[PDB]
Order: sequence, then C-alpha cells, then structure tokens
Amino acid sequence: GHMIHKLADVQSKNIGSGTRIWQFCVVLPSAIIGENCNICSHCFIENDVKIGNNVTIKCGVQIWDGIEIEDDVFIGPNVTFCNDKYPRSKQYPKEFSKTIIKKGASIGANATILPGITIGENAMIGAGAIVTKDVLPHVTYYSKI
Amino acid sequence: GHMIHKLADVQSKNIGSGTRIWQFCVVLPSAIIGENCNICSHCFIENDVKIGNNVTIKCGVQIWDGIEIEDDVFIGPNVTFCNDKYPRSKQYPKEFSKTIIKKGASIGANATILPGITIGENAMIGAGAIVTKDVLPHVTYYSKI
Amino acid sequence: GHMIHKLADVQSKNIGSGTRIWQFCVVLPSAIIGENCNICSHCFIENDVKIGNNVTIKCGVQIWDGIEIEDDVFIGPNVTFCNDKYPRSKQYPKEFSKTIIKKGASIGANATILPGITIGENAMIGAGAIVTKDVLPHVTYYSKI
Ligand SMILES: CC(C)(COP(=O)(O)OP(=O)(O)OC[C@H]1O[C@@H](n2cnc3c(N)ncnc32)[C@H](O)[C@@H]1OP(=O)(O)O)[C@@H](O)C(=O)NCCC(=O)NCCSO
Ligand SMILES: CC(C)(COP(=O)(O)OP(=O)(O)OC[C@H]1O[C@@H](n2cnc3c(N)ncnc32)[C@H](O)[C@@H]1OP(=O)(O)O)[C@@H](O)C(=O)NCCC(=O)NCCSO
Ligand SMILES: CC(C)(COP(=O)(O)OP(=O)(O)OC[C@H]1O[C@@H](n2cnc3c(N)ncnc32)[C@H](O)[C@@H]1OP(=O)(O)O)[C@@H](O)C(=O)NCCC(=O)NCCSO
Ligand SMILES: Cc1cn([C@H]2C[C@H](O)[C@@H](COP(=O)(O)OP(=O)(O)O[C@H]3O[C@H](C)[C@H](O)[C@H](N)[C@H]3O)O2)c(=O)[nH]c1=O
Ligand SMILES: Cc1cn([C@H]2C[C@H](O)[C@@H](COP(=O)(O)OP(=O)(O)O[C@H]3O[C@H](C)[C@H](O)[C@H](N)[C@H]3O)O2)c(=O)[nH]c1=O
Ligand SMILES: Cc1cn([C@H]2C[C@H](O)[C@@H](COP(=O)(O)OP(=O)(O)O[C@H]3O[C@H](C)[C@H](O)[C@H](N)[C@H]3O)O2)c(=O)[nH]c1=O
Ligand code: NA
Repeated sequence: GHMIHKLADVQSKNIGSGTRIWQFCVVLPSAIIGENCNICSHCFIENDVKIGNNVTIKCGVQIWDGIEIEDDVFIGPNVTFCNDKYPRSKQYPKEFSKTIIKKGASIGANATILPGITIGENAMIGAGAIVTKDVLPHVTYYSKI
Repeated sequence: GHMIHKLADVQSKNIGSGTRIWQFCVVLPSAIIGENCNICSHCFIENDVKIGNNVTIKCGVQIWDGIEIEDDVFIGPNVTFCNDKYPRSKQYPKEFSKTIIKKGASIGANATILPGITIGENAMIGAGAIVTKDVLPHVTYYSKI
Repeated sequence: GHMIHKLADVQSKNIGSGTRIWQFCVVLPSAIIGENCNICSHCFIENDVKIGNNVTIKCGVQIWDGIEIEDDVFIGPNVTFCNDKYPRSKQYPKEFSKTIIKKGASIGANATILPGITIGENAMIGAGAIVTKDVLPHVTYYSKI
C-alpha cells in the first residue's frame, strides 16, 4: 500500500507501493507516481505527469503538465518548473513544452527550470540555479554569483 | 458565481464571477479579486490588495498589503513579492511600499519582485529574475547567468 | 497561551506564549518555538529545529532538521534552507549540516541559504540572494545582477 495524508487532496489512483504523500498536497487524477516516492508537504502535481520510483520531492514544488521525473531523482524544496516559455494569461498553448529530469539527477533547493529542459542522468543542479539550457549527464551546474 | 474550493480559507466577499480559488489558499477579508481569475493552490492574498480581471496566479504566490495586479496579468509559480525594503522582525512600517503589475504583464516562475516596483503593461519577466528596478512597458527583463 | 490555526497540523507542544501559527503549516513534534513568533501560512518546520523569541517566518518557508533561528530574526517569504550539500534520493546523511541564523538577522524574500551556513547577528540578506558562504554580523549581502 501507499500513505496519503488525510490533509492531502490526492485524486490519482496511479500511486506505487511505499509512496508517501504529505499534508496539503494536490495530485490530479492522471498523475502517475511510482513506488517508494516521498511527496513532501505543499506540492502540486498536475495530470500529464509521470514520476518514477524512489523519487524525493521536497516541500513547495509543482510538477506541471508536460513534466516527467525518472527514477531516483531528488527535487529540492521550492524548486520551480515551467511548461510555457512566453506565458500570457488565458493564452493556452496548443502543446505544453516538455521537461524531463533523468534517472538519479538532483535539483538543488529553489532552483528554477525553464520549459523544454532535459537534465541528464545523475546531474547535480546547485541551489538557487536558473537552468535555461539542458544539463548533460553527471554534470554539476550552478548559477555563479 | 465564483468557485472557492472547500480546502481554501477565503474571507473576502469581493470576488468576481468566473474566478476560481483553489486548495490551501488564504484570502483575507479586504482583498478585491476581479472576474475570471485563477488563484492556484497554495497562495496567500492579504487585505490591502487589488487584483483585476482575467488574472492568473500560479501556485505558491503571496500577494501582500500594498500590491496591485491589473487585468490580464500572469504571475508564475513561486513568484515572490515584497512590501518592506529593510525588514526587521516586529518593526512594522508606518506605510507599506506599493508594487503595481500593469495590465497584461507576465512574471516568470520563481522571480523575486523588490518592494516599490512598477512592472509596465505587457512586460515579460524571465523565470528566476530579481527585479530591483521598474520594468518598462513591453520589455523582456531577465537576470543574466 | 499561543494561537494554532485549526487548518495547521502542529504536533509540537514546545511553543511559547504569544506565538501564532497560521493555516496549512506543519510543525513536527520536537520543534521548539519561542514566544511572540509569527509562523505564516504554508510553512513546514521539522523536528531538530530551534526557533527563538519574536521570530517572523513569512509564508512558504521550510525549516529543516539542523537549522536554528535565534531571537528577533525575520525570514522572508519563500526563503529556502538546505541541510544536505550533495543530495541524492534515499541517501540519508549520517549527520545533517547545521545552519544558524543569529539574533536580529533578516533574510529577504526568496533567498536561498546553502547548508552549513552562519548568518551573523543583524545581517541583511537581499531578496533572491544565494548565500553560499557565511555572512558576517551586520553585513548587507545580495547576489548582484
Ligand atoms: C552545487 C554544489 C553541489 C557545489 O558544491 P561544491 O562543488 O562542493 O562547490 P564548492 O567548493 O562549495 O563551491 C565552489 C564555488 O562555487 C560556488 N557555488 C557553490 N554552489 C553554488 C550555488 N548553488 N550557486 C552559486 N554558486 C555556488 C561557491 O560559492 C564557490 O565559489 P568560489 O570558488 O568563488 O569560492 C552545492 O553548493 C549545492 O548547491 N548543493 C545543493 C544543496 C541543496 O540544494 N540541497 C537540497 C536541499 S537540502 O536536501
Ligand atoms: C525570458 C524569456 C521569455 C526569454 O526567452 P527568449 O527571449 O526566447 O530568449 P532565449 O533566446 O531563450 O535566450 C536568450 C539568452 O537569454 C538567456 N535567458 C533566457 N531566459 C532567461 C532567464 N529567465 N534567466 C536568465 N537567462 C535567461 C538564455 O540563456 C540565452 O542566453 P545565451 O544568449 O547566452 O544563449 C524566457 O526564457 C523565460 O524566462 N520565460 C518565462 C518562463 C516562465 O517562467 N513561465 C511561467 C511558468 S510556465 O507557465
Ligand atoms: C538588499 C537591500 C536591503 C539593499 O537596499 P539598499 O542597500 O537601499 O540598496 P539600493 O541602493 O536599493 O541598491 C544598490 C544596488 O544594489 C542592487 N540591489 C539591491 N538589492 C538587491 C538584491 N536583493 N539583489 C540584487 N541586487 C540588488 C540595486 O539594483 C542597486 O544596483 P545599482 O547600484 O547597480 O543601481 C534591498 O534591496 C533588499 O533586497 N531588501 C529585502 C527586501 C525583502 O526581501 N523584504 C522581505 C519581504 S517584504 O517584508
Ligand atoms: C512526518 C512528515 C514528513 N514530511 C516530509 C518532509 C520531511 O522532511 C520528510 C521526511 O522524510 P525522509 O526522512 O524520507 O526525508 P526525505 O524527504 O527523503 O529528505 C531527507 O533526505 C534527503 C536525502 C535530503 O538530505 C533531505 N534534505 C532530507 O530532508 O517527509 C512531511 O511533509 N510531513 C510530515 O508530517
Ligand atoms: C483542478 C485544479 C487546478 N488548479 C490550478 C493549477 C492548475 O495548473 C490550473 C489549471 O487551470 P488552467 O488550465 O486555467 O491553467 P492556468 O492557471 O491558466 O495556467 C496554464 O495556462 C497558462 C497560459 C500557462 O501555460 C500555465 N503554465 C498553465 O499552467 O488550476 C489547482 O490549483 N487545483 C486543482 O485542483
Ligand atoms: C490573518 C492571517 C495572517 N497570517 C500571516 C501572514 C500575514 O502577512 C501576517 C500578518 O501578521 P503581522 O502584521 O504580525 O505581520 P508580520 O508577519 O510580522 O510581517 C509584516 O511585518 C514585517 C515587519 C514586514 O514588513 C512584512 N513584510 C509584513 O508582512 O500573518 C496568515 O498567514 N494567515 C492569516 O490568516
Ligand atoms: Na522560490
């Protein structure tokens, strides 16, 4: 079985064994979440979303339509994703931009991931980074101060 | 009518037709929100706040006292606003700094807007930007990496 | 007495007189919170956490195991902290990195604080800053654009 906190609103049945979903999360019906994930408090997970096994999503993260997270990924707290490069209110894209975070990658706290991005296997994104270009597998990327 | 999610705490009656306010939002009594807005999950909206029509506020945003959002504005997820330039705990300003986000402007995901800022009509703020100065109408501004 | 909002999940008994904890907060059992604090909506506070007196934590902040906040500190909205410098999903550190935010310091909105950091007494961290090194007492630090 999986653990859905009574204070979460989880509408998806597609949740793997061992997964924990914590307080004040929203998970919409078509989301797919694998086994042994930890979806920490205050997250939002939309419909066209696939999350693999052993994924950690720390607090305050939103996973939009068009985003896939592979197995063993770590997403730091308050990490932000995008599916629309030129957002204008009520101007809905015909197709959302896709992001994929590949197996074992880690995204540091409060990073910002632009739309259409691939982050390669086992990459490490520094805390607070702005990722405007793909990050190669196993690369450590951060936004220099 | 408007749609207030049962899992929101909306204390304002000043909400326009067609507006949606989603799970785990807090809206304090004096907030004014126009028609056909979408206030996504996990937002906080204070009292001295005016939000126009057709405004999109993505998840995880707080709109403080002193902030006005005009019509047709898009605010990306985890965008942060300020009303106090030199904050010190329990040192309450006599007057909060005012921010105005003008008609049709868009603010990218996880941007940070300093206090006292004007963002001009139809401007575009890049994801993750720090906005320390006014942005002119129709300008695209981002914080270079 | 202290004020715990009915829409918060506060599991700690260690909360000082005059403290307010707002909607959609999570506070785990071992957290220590002093007197006259304001823990604004949408915060998460873990177990190995000490927060002093007269502390303001604005919305959307998480205080992890290993973090101490001294008296009279201001933490801006969506400020992010870290306790793991090289995070990998399911690779639990033997010991979390410690952060201390010293008396009277202020952290601007949407700043990112790396693990192992000391922010000195009465320092001021600019909105959106990435703090990768200790900040001396009374220093104003921001990430230049
Ligand atoms: C990116 C990194 C892995 C790099 O660590 P590192 O490779 O040991 O680098 P380092 O020796 O500390 O720093 C090298 C330089 O890069 C800078 N730097 C490191 N991380 C940075 C970041 N996130 N943003 C900007 N600059 C950074 C340092 O200031 C240092 O600069 P100088 O050489 O000018 O002194 C780490 O700093 C980091 O950001 N970790 C993520 C932490 C996190 O977000 N954890 C999740 C939340 S807690 O689970
Ligand atoms: C700012 C922008 C509109 C610019 O798009 P663009 O004008 O097509 O620029 P571009 O050709 O991709 O990039 C030009 C340069 O600016 C850099 N850049 C673009 N956006 C940036 C940003 N947000 N921060 C820092 N640098 C950025 C690029 O890296 C590129 O650098 P080089 O010239 O060195 O390669 C877009 O990148 C962006 O930030 N969009 C907002 C996305 C968002 O937040 N959506 C809301 C959430 S999903 O609804
Ligand atoms: C850091 C600061 C205290 C500095 O204020 P200041 O010392 O009056 O500086 P200033 O005169 O406005 O700016 C000096 C320069 O630093 C830049 N700057 C100021 N704050 C900055 C920031 N946060 N990030 C990047 N650059 C910044 C300005 O753009 C200006 O650049 P130029 O000299 O190139 O014009 C303030 O800008 C700030 O960030 N305050 C925190 C606001 C906040 O987060 N409040 C909490 C939420 S509301 O309670
Ligand atoms: C009990 C409880 C836990 N949680 C979430 C947030 C907690 O940090 C987390 C604890 O689960 P866990 O020990 O499996 O931790 P993880 O989420 O796996 O993260 C820790 O380990 C990582 C490797 C990194 O080091 C990270 N910085 C740590 O926080 O679960 C809630 O959101 N609400 C809760 O009520
Ligand atoms: C069903 C539901 C929706 N919502 C919010 C978050 C959802 O992303 C949003 C869906 O409403 P909508 O289709 O009107 O979307 P908008 O909020 O208008 O945003 C989309 O369109 C923009 C133009 C940009 O492209 C943006 N990146 C998109 O997400 O409503 C909740 O917060 N809780 C919910 O339970
Ligand atoms: C009524 C209510 C308040 N709150 C929180 C968020 C509100 O901004 C805050 C109001 O309490 P307060 O007046 O003691 O304000 P503080 O949290 O102390 O912050 C203000 O004063 C600072 C010095 C800075 O200038 C800051 N930018 C201001 O917001 O309490 C909730 O989260 N939910 C609520 O329902
Ligand atoms: Na943020």
